[PDB]
Amino acid sequence: FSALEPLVDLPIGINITRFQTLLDYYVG
Amino acid sequence: SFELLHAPATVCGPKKSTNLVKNKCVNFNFNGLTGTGVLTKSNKKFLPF
Repeated sequence: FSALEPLVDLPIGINITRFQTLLDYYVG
Repeated sequence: SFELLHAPATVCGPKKSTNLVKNKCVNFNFNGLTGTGVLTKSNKKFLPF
């Protein structure tokens, strides 16, 4: 068990509905 | 030309202070949280966040 401490909060307003990386890469 | 879109008023402006006190009954504002009570120093270990 290791919890994840906050690291930012970018107050933007974009609507995200996709995503991708930019190069091991487990994703859930 | 100002404006108030969906997201916040970010730009916004300056909020001020006053003084601590401590050991006396005091009305209360602390960055948003308001209250009323004696505010002595503590012994807790809040995480830096």
